[PDB]
Amino acid sequence: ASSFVTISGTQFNIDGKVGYFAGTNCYWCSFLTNHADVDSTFSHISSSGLKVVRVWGFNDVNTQPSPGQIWFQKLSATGSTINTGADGLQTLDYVVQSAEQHNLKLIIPFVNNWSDYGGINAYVNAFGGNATTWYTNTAAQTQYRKYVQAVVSRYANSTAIFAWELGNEPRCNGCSTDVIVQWATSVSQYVKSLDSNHLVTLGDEGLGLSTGDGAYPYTYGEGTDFAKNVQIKSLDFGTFHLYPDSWGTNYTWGNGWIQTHAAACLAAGKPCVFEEYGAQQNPCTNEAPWQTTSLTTRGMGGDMFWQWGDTFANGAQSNSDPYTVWYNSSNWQCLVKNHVDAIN
Ligand SMILES: *[C@@H]1O[C@H](CO)[C@@H](O)[C@H](O)[C@H]1NC(C)=O
Ligand SMILES: *[C@@H]1O[C@H](CO)[C@@H](O)[C@H](O)[C@H]1NC(C)=O
Ligand SMILES: *[C@@H]1O[C@H](CO)[C@@H](O)[C@H](O)[C@H]1NC(C)=O
Ligand SMILES: *[C@H]1O[C@H](CO)[C@@H](O)[C@H](O)[C@H]1NC(C)=O
Repeated sequence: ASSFVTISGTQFNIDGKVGYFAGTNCYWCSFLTNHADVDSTFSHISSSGLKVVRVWGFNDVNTQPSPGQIWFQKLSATGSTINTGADGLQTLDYVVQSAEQHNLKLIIPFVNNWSDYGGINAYVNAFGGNATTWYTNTAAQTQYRKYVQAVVSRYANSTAIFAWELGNEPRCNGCSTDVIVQWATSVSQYVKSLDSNHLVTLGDEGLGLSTGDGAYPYTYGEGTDFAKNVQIKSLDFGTFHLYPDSWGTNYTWGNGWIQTHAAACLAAGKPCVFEEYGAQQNPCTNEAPWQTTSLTTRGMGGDMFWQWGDTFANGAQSNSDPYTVWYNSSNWQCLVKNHVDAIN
């Protein structure tokens, strides 16, 4: 079957099947000029047994790139431009079309907290203020909401969308936690007014939760409160991320991070998705136990590692980083095939 993704009780329902899912992150899948390169990559993800892919819904600039290069939006105080041309949102159309053809679903965020592919910083350059006042800057929010309608209106009736996502890792450093609560309540109400067929989520890392061991990620210095955010009425499920080598914690601490978040999602009546994770050293040894903890914890509906790597018909390879898991490699055997086999 081919249907809209919904919630069934405490779990997800994907094409009529209720139960736990595995997926992957592929930010770079959105910025390909040859659609055959998107299609070969999605053929590999589908034959591996994965069901969901996370891809970027943004590409923000203050000055247009070299002719031929991709850009989705140009931010300016004298009038901004949304690009629906061949070198614009048509490359994101390639990804939604490929998902329909290979039986996959997509999670899509609308802006980045970080400055990669523009982010909040590109809005700051155009409209003034700073990274924490962005949430309440009138001109910046008016343009963000126009960008949300331009993306949602293309795909609101496609069965390939898993969920819309407000941003990639939203933070408000040192702020009251109410700034993000009020912003997210208003923006998620707006997305639901444009599309009643699909689910909606925040995209946060999961910071700020009092049931943990007190390490920095559990404290309240980045403007977020996990229990308060997951109880917002117009959000349908919780998200959280995990990077111990950047956070100053050890690898085994990740199991407790998964368990506390899963319980907070279930106390709010909803599932959680373990949406982005990686270890810089020995990934097969250190990430495999995390995968088993998520599969066997009540309140967890799925997980997606960072990140997929692949190669094309011309012999070139995709964008890569220290966390890349290359298709058909020894780390694909340990973290993709073996995990899919344990789910079914
Ligand atoms: C950003 O702007 C507001 C002032 O309008 C200020 O309260 C806050 O301290 C500033 N942030 C930084 C990092 O300086
Ligand atoms: C598309 O989905 C909307 C709900 O978001 C629905 O009201 C509308 O009828 C659908 N369009 C078609 C052509 O069926
Ligand atoms: C992947 O490996 C299988 C052998 O296990 C092979 O048949 C297939 O052609 C390979 N695909 C790629 C893209 O390397
Ligand atoms: C490290 O972290 C936890 C506390 O955060 C500690 O209880 C555990 O024994 C340690 N794990 C390893 C293997 O270092």
